[PDB]
Formats: sequence, structure tokens, C-alpha cells
Amino acid sequence: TQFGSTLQNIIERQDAEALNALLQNQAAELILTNLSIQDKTIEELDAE
Amino acid sequence: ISQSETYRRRRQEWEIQRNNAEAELKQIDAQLKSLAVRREAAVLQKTS
Repeated sequence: TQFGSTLQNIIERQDAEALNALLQNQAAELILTNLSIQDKTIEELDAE
Repeated sequence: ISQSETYRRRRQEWEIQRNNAEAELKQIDAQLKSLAVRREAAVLQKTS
């Protein structure tokens, strides 16, 4: 049972870290999109 | 003579008004460009 408890905790951590990796990768993807948007905004001001 | 000059002066006003309209057309084209750029930004925001 001590190993079982230990295993459960390891498993929870394994999955928690996988989520953090996912979230950071997702954040990076959205930033690239936002950069295109802000760049486009600057072009808009030049049109003004 | 006065009548002739009256028409001359009238013509000068017509030229000014023509030029005002020309400026309006140019500003509008610049505004259409600006809006088109904004539209692309909106499309990117939808993409985001």
C-alpha cells in the first residue's frame, strides 16, 4: 500500500506536468497570432 | 467687362470646389484602405 500511494502521487504529478507543458505551448501559439494582429494595427495607423 | 469677370470669378470658385471634392475622394480612398486593414485584423482576431 505504501508503494500504491506513492504510485498514485507520481501519476498525479505526471499528468499535472503534462498539462503545464500543454498550456505553455498553447500560450506560445496564441502569442504568435497576437503579434500578427498588433503588426496589422500599426499598418492601420499608417493608413490613417 | 464686369459680366465677363463675374464669370471668371465664378469659374475660380468652381475650381476650388472641384479641388475640395478631389481631396474628399482621396481621403476616402485612404479611409477605405484603413478599414480594409482593420478588417484583416478582425479576421485574425476571429482566427485567434
